[PDB]
Amino acid sequence: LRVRRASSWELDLILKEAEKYGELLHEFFCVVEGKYRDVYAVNEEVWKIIEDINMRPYSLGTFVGTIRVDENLVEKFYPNLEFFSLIKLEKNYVILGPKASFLFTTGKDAPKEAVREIKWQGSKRVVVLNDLGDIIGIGLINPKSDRRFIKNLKD
Amino acid sequence: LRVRRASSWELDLILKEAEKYGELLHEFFCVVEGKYRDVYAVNEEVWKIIEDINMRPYSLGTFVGTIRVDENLVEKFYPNLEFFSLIKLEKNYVILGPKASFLFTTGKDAPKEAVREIKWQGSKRVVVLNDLGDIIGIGLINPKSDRRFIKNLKD
Amino acid sequence: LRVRRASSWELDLILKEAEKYGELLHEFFCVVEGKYRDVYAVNEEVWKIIEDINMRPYSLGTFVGTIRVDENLVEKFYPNLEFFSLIKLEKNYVILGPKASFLFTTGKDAPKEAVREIKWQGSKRVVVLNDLGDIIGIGLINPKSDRRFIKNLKD
Amino acid sequence: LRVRRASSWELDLILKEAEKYGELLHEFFCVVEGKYRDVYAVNEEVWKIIEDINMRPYSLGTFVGTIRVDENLVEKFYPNLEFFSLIKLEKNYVILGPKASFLFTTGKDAPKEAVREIKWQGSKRVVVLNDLGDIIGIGLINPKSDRRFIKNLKD
Repeated sequence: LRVRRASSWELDLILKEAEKYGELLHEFFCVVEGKYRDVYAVNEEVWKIIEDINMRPYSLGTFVGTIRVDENLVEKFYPNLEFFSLIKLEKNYVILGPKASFLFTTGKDAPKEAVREIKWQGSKRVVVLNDLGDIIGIGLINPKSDRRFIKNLKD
Repeated sequence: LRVRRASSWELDLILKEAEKYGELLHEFFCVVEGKYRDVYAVNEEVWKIIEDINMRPYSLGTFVGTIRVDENLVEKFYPNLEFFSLIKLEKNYVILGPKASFLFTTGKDAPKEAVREIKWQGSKRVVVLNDLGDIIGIGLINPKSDRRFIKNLKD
Repeated sequence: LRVRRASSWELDLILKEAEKYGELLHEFFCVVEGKYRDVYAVNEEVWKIIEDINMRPYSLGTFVGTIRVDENLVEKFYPNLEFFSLIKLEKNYVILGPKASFLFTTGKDAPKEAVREIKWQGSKRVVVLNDLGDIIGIGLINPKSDRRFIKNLKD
Repeated sequence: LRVRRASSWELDLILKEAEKYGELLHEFFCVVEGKYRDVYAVNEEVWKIIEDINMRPYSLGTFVGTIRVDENLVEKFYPNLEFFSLIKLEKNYVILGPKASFLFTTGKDAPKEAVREIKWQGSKRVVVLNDLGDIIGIGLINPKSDRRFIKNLKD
C-alpha cells in the first residue's frame, strides 16, 4: 500500500457520489492504493501529514469506500455506509416507519406502504432513513414494485 | 419496579424537554417506577402490550432519562444523550469544529472559537454537534466565557 | 408474520453452529417465519411472552441470523456477526495483528503472517479477532494460501 | 498542546491500573498535556510518529483516561471504560444476570443476587460484565451491602 491524498479526479468521483444525496461535509480524503483504491476520510491534520509521511491505513481515519472501474469502463466511487455520515442529506432518501426500519436493518427490503417520506431525484440508490431520521442503510428503488419498493443493498 | 405507560403529565415533561431543541419524533414512552421514574422510549407495540402485561425494563426499549423533582420542587424530565436521538433538532445547539468536537467527546469544554454555528434560543443546555451534524453531547452555554463557552455536561 | 419460540430442531441448528466456536451463552431464541426463518436472540421474558402474544420483530430482541436449507438439502443456521457475541469463544478463531485487524474491518483478507494465534479445529469459517481479542468478523480459512489465508466473509 | 509518548512512569501508572484486572494487551500510549494528562492508546505507528511530529488529539487514537494526583498526593491513572477494552480480563470483575446487566447500563447498582460470578482480588473498582461476558461498566464493590453490592460508577 502507498497511501496518498486523493487526486482531484478522485475527489470529484467522491463528490459526485455525495452530491447525489446532499452536501459533502467532509473535505479531506486519502487513498490507499491496494488491489483497489480505498478511500479514507481523514482529518485535515492527517491529510497534511500524509504529504511527508506514509501512514498505514489503520492510522488514517475512516474507510468510506473504494474507487473501481465499473462495467461501463467508468470509474466510480463506491461508498460504504460510513461515507453517508459525511453528507448533509438533502435528497434521494426515503424514511421508513419503525417496523419496516427495523426489518430493513435485518436485511429485509421495505414495501412502499412503509415509506413515510421519499425525496427522490433520480438515483437508483437511495439513503434509507428510519423514522428518527437516522441512516439505516442504502436501498435500491424499485419504482414499479410494491412489496419490495426499496430493495435492501446495505444496512 | 412497576412498569407503565407514561402519564399525560410525564409525557408533557418529556415533550417540554424535547421541544427546547426541536420536534420529538418519538411518541411512546413507558415509565419504570424505581427509586426514580425512569423513562423508556418504547415502540408502539410495547406501549400497547404494557397495558396488559408488566414487562421488565430490559424488554421495554430505550432508556432515555429520568423524571425527578429538582431543587425548586419542580418535576423535570432529565434526558440522557439517547433521548436526543428522538428529536428532529431545530434549535439550542452548537456545531463544533472537528478538533474541538473530538476533544468534547473526551470530556473537554469547547471554546467559543470552536463554535462553527450556534442556534441558541435560551436553553442553558445545548445539544453539541460535531462538524458532521452528529450529536456528540450536551453542553452548558457559558454566554460570557471564551475558553469554556460550551461547558461539557455529557458526551 | 408468525413469530414463535425456536423449535427444538431449530435450537439444535443454532447450538450446532455456536458449538463450532465455543459455549452458547444465550439460551432463548425466537423465529420469525418470513421468506426464511429469522432467528432472534430474545430475553427469557420475551421468550415467555411470545407463547401468548405475537410480537413484531422490532420488539423481539436481536436478530442473529437465518435458518435456510443449503445446496445439500441440509438445514443450517446462518449466523450474522451478532450471533457471535452470544458465544464464549473457545475455538475456530484467529487473532490478527492490529494492522491486519484494521484492514480486515475494511473487507480485506488477512495474510498468514498477520495471524498471531489460531486455534483451529476444523471449521471452514473462523471467528476473526483483533489483537484485543474482539470479534472483528468471520473469515474463511484457506489453509493452503498465504496472502489470503483468512478470506474475509463478514466484518 | 503538547502531545508526547507516555513516560516510563506514566506507563507504570497505566499498567498498574490494567494489572488490577488482567493483562494489558495494548503497549503504546501517548499523553496529551492539557489541564490534566490525558492518556491515548495509540497504534505503534502513531507512537513512532509522535516522536518527530506533534499531532492533535483527534489524530492520536483512543482516549482512555487521565493521569491526576489524588487526595493522597499519589499520581493515579484514571481509566475510562474504553481503557478496559485493552485488557485481557482475568480478575476483579463480576458477571451480572441479563436483567441486572441491563439495569446497570441505565446507571443502576446491581444487587448481590444478580451477581452470577465474582472473581474479586481486592480492588474497590470491579469490571462489571453482563451475562455474555461483555464489559458493561465499572462498579464499586460494597462488600457488606446486598441491594447495592455493586455500586454503579460507569456504564
